[PDB]
Amino acid sequence: KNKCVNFNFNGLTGTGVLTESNKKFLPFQQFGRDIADTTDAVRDPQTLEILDITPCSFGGVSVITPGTNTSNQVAVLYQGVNCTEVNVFQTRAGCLIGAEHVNNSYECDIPIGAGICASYQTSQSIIAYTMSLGAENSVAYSNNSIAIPTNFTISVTTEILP
Amino acid sequence: VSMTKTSVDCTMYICGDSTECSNLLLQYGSFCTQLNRALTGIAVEQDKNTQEVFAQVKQIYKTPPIKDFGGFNFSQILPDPSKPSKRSFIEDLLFNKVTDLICAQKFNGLTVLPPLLTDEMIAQYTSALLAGTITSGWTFGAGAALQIPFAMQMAYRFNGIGVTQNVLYENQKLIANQFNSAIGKIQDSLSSTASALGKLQDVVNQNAQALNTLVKQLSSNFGAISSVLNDILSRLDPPEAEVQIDRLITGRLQSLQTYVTQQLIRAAEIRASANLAATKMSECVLGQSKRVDFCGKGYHLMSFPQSAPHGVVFLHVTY
Amino acid sequence: IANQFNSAIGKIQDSLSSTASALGKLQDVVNQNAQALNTLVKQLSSNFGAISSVLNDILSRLDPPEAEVQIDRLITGRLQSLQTYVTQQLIRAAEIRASANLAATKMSECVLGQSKRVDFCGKGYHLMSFPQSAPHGVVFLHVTYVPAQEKNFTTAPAICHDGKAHFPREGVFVSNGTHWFVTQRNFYEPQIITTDNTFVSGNCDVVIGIVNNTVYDPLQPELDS
Repeated sequence: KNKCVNFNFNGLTGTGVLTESNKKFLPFQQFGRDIADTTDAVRDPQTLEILDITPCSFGGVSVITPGTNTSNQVAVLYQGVNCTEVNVFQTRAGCLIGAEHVNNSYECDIPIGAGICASYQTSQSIIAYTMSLGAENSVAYSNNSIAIPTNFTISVTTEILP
Repeated sequence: VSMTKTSVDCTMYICGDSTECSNLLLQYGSFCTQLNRALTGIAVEQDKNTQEVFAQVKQIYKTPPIKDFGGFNFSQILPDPSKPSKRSFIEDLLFNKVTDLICAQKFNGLTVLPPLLTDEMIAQYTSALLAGTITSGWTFGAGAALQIPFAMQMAYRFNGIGVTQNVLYENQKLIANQFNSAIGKIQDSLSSTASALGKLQDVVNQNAQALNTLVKQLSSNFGAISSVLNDILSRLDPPEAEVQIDRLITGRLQSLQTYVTQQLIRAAEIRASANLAATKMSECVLGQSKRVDFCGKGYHLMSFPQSAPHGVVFLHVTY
Repeated sequence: IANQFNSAIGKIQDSLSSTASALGKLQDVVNQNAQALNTLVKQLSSNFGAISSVLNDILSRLDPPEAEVQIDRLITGRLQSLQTYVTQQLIRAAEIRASANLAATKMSECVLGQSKRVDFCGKGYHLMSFPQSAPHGVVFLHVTYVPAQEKNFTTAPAICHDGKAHFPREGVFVSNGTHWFVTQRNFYEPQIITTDNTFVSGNCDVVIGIVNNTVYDPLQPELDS
């Protein structure tokens, strides 16, 4: 129990994590099924019990690295799964190994998820930080107050379309 | 605005936990490798729609501690710091009125990627844009923020619609009752009537029917004796199983490509509305447009953006 | 305006010359077609479940009735490959036609005429746009008017002189703390408050925050002279 195994129960072969289930299946009920008609739970022919089948192999593998001319440092990101195999940190996207966590917020460089972005900075290494939404500008407001521009500048914007 | 991000794995989906079955997939070439990039491109486009719409500026504008609106009550659309998650009173009803299901499909090999932009940061976008329009008027997006009295901001907005500003200063007292009462009707209509948000609900249900149906294809035999890979592998010989596996993969490929083809088509329809949402932000919300019935019936004056799950809601003030 | 503008072109030239990624939107078009074509070509090397991917090899080995079985697998698979390519190209055709229509719209509003739309021709108040040819696309140089420096002044909704509230005909009322001036919103150009710069509406008991001052009547000194 509590481990990914290859199990053959009552002739049903499959791989999955075996855990004790709180569901109570009727006596005539052997194996359960979910909405997708995959086995939901199993019952041992010897000692009658209901075991929840949790499939194995969850989460992806992503590489967070700067340009080649920058450095060869890499930060492994496991998306959709916590830290299992294994600078070991966890996020809402999943386990991120190889990147330091900086509380200070900066401008997003390499996007990760859940508002977290990575960059290569200062003895330099990949760091993770919360995406900064920009500097706070508080405009003073009063009934008698107004701001008249005293100067102007001519700007040229470059826009491209295919 | 944004569509639910779903990343499907053609390696696990086509052949579940099967080495021999997966071997036949290599004979098809990039079909699996190609479908992975098609879905990845849709996930990337989902993030670009929120950046080109939600946040039109690089700075954050917050309201001053002492708020004098000249007789108008913005508390409904203003963010409430008392709540754990900062949002406007109107955004609260949108989150509840807009609705495990993913656990079943998540184990089948379909992974839902989280959005790069959280709903919390999205709420702060409408707070900055809505706060800049009140204090900075329409000049916060065209350059340096101009501090202008809100009482004098609507004076010119009437000049653009062909009404002298003299009517605002005199009738501004009666406009407080008509404007405030109009905002209250919106909060009661969304809470009592849940059919106004059906526009966004149809987008979520559109992907739900596509995900559930794609998972139900595994139960179909697709011409094979059985729809289970372990059953055919443990019964028919390797050469005979390949004949049945061919109908399983061929049937699943047609079902997988049909899903990817629909996502690309649905993604195009979402991008069409994304440009409109980005256009209404600058013309309706950010600025003022003389165009008629784009911002809603009547002469347009000001627009207040509001965040909504997998979308955006606009509050337009018309004359 | 000649120094700022001419200096801007120099910045565009340096930016375009130094930064080669500004055109990446166009390079993505070439890359997408290259990947789509390369893929479509490499699918021919796949056997699609057949014994061999070469047709002559199947015909030169299997018997006439047996060769048809293997050739059917190749055709059936190669046909699906075109269905994927054609389908993908039709999708990209909808993406390029959308951008092309947008380019035609900008040329009309931004280039040919002057557009008052917000942030359609680029940030700031749109002056004009000069198109430029680029591979498989077009480049738009948008000249705009962006205010630079700002200063805070005292304002009032109206002026009270004869008992009837006076409103600005154009601009806004501003003061440095001594005298009230009328000026444009885009720039600060002191102008005396006059009957020609304001009009009479309502009274002084309605406008909230109205201030008292003397409205200069050009006709008074003309009658004195």
